[PDB]
Amino acid sequence: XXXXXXXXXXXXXXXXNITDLEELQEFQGRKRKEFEDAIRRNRLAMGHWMRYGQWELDQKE
Amino acid sequence: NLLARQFEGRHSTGVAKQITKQRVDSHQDLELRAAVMNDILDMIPEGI
Amino acid sequence: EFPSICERCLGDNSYVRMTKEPLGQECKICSKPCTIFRWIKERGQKPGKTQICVGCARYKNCCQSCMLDLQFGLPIALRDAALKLVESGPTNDINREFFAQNQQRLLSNGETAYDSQEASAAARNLVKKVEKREXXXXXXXXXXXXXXASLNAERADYKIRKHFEQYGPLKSVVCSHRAKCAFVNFKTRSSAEIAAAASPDGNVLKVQWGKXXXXXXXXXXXXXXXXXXXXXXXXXXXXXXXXXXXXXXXXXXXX
Amino acid sequence: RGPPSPPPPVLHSPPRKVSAQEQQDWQIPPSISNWKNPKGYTIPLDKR
Amino acid sequence: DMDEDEKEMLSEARARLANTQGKKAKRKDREKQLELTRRLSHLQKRRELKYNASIPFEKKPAIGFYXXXXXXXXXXXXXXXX
RNA sequence: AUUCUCUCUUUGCCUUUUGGCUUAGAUCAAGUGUAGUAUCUGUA
RNA sequence: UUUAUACUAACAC
RNA sequence: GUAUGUAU
Ligand SMILES: [Zn+2]
Repeated sequence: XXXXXXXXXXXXXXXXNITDLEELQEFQGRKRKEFEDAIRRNRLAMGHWMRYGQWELDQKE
Repeated sequence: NLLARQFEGRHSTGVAKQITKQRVDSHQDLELRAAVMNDILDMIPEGI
Repeated sequence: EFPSICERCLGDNSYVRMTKEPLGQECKICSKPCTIFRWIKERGQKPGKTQICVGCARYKNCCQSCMLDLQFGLPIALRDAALKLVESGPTNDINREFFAQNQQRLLSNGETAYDSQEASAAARNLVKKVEKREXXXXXXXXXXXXXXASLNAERADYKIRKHFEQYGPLKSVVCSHRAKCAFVNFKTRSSAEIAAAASPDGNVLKVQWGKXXXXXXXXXXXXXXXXXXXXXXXXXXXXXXXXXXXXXXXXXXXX
Repeated sequence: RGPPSPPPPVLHSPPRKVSAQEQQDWQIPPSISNWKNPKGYTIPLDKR
Repeated sequence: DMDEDEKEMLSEARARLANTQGKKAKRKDREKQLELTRRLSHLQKRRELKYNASIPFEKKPAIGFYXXXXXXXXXXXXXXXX
């Protein structure tokens, strides 16, 4: 019962929008805060950078 | 000195911490773990 | 190294005594330490004072006190909205610090001037842009209500004030654009009676004798009066509006 | 602080050829501790 | 008792191995769960009752080599996207 | 003959391993009992 | 009414 | 139940 003491933990852990024009800008604003913070945490870290642009084109351009 | 603090506030985060005994063991390492971050960068060839 | 300062504030005199003070107020826009320049204009006038740092009044281009643009003489906000030349837009507490610092970063390194030919071309263009844009049954039913001082002006406010005030002493005037009506109340009835007959069928009118949910009901009454004016000049919505027009008169008569 | 003065041309010497054996000879096996193995990340006893 | 106590430790061990999050992970996710749950009640109040301002830091493209027509089409597209 | 998608076989690529540093940084599972509240289980 | 868990604990020996 | 922050 050695390999079964590990696999039994995984299966136990395994089992365990938007309206208006105004309310979207709130949603859109908070995601900007999110992104800007992750830049301050890491000056360089291009994953956070690249993402941030992609996200803005789809919304605005 | 205290008045200038009271009509300005404290300057930008930095200035200089000036070691002391409490933070010598820490700051020793920090340098070693950035002089291996040097020597590797240069030991690794031009595209690996 | 005297300041920007226009000709307009320095004043009537040729000779002018004025005092610098190397670190007074940090600039309003810029939000950084600068020099205050004080002077008097006239005999018993309260003395002037520069409100901006030169770094800014370079970029913005105005009298470091008056803030009236040097070329024209109109305010700086008024200028940026209408002419839309440099197209600046922070208007915040903190962003306006950096934005305006960023333009001081721009102009100091590469001297990008304020071109006055292209500026004047914007004005003469804006000038031309302005010009291109630019009864018996009543009086009987009216007299029946008069026997049993306010005129309903059916079918702008300043002109409604101008044309009615010249026909008597006014008590008060109203308007609603969505309503598309204005209740002109006179001080006397002799004036309101006279103004009724004078302003009947006149341009600038149906001049009678007066009597979320509120927004949608008034906006519905706007579409009703719009089709009512359009039809008289010349179908289901017209019939549905007629049913709503009949329902309002029944509520008015009953109440 | 503001953004720096835009960078210059890099003008490197031409990149040397690498080969697939060289890029395998710099293979770095992730090391694992006797002591400091925080979080979870279970590892079998035949990899120790 | 002895059979029962063996089965207890065998279940406690399955909890230890399973989760490594720590105090800070559990308390940080509850803060998300509270904030998210708070909105869903707050947004329903809005329906019941019923950085953006000026860009963070501009950094202009580069220089006029070619570009005015490109900008003309871009302005009207944002209104359509709304 | 080319391009795109789906399926199978063989092979490649990783995220640093969950931020770092100290005397393994440091010590060792006798608690029980009552009262109240909340959740779950059974009784043509 | 019984059993378990946690919260009551800003308890008590 | 404070040290320490979140909302009006
Ligand atoms: Zn200034």
